[PDB]
Amino acid sequence: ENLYFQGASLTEIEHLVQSVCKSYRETCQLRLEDLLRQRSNIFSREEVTGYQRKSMWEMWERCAHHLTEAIQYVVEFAKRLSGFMELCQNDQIVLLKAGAMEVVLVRMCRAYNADNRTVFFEGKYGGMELFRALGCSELISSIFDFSHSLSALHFSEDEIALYTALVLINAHRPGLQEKRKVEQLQYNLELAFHHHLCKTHRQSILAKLPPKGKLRSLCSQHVERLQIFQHLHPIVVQAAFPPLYKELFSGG
Amino acid sequence: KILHRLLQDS
Ligand SMILES: NC(=O)N1CCc2cc(Cl)ccc21
Ligand code: NA
Repeated sequence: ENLYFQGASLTEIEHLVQSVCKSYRETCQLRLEDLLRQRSNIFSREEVTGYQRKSMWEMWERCAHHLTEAIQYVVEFAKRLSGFMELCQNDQIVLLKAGAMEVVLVRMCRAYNADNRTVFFEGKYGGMELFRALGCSELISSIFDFSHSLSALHFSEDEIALYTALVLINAHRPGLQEKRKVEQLQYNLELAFHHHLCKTHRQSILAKLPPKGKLRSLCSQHVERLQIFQHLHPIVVQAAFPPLYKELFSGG
Repeated sequence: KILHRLLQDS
């Protein structure tokens, strides 16, 4: 079904590095050059106050829409990833349901300015205080800390491409029917990532990558906070949250 | 419903 479902040669691994990097470059929601250029564009005290005065429901709605927009780009990244479209539909959905948010959390570090602890949001950079109306301070703080930690690694765009391919192609996700096929694709993407690091003298980052369970903890906290919000504003979720967001995080 | 549509949309 795909070359990468079996043992790949060095030259095939080299091709895989190029294919993954190309898939990522074509499916960025935000260009790195744009994010870096916009760093001087920061929300004023007045603008921050405006976001803080928004109702909890209006802020949750906006943030769910922005997350859904990011997730759509991750779905396109998946579709372009060597071997992904050759997996069965059940496995494609299992991997995206479990991994789409994890990939967005990783992609976020590009939009995060470690210099002043701000993130690009609705056209300007703002600190975590911009999100205070959500009423999930702990989760926002944890996501900022995560982006801060990833920012300290100074990832290149190619490293992000290969690392996020692996975040998505995880053979341990519960529910995978063709687990052996996913294990082999994961093995080849792992080789592609480690080969690129070896070639660029960046193998030192391997021991510095987030631990096993860190991305899972942030994803579980998101679902928990959404369930709290849903109990408070059930019709906001039913009437005004994006259908894709609900399919991923509230079981439809 | 959505994920199936996005995956099927070529
Ligand atoms: N850029 C963007 O859409 N972001 C950055 C930070 C952030 C937090 C939440 Cl809750 C939703 C979206 C976003
Ligand atoms: Na960053």
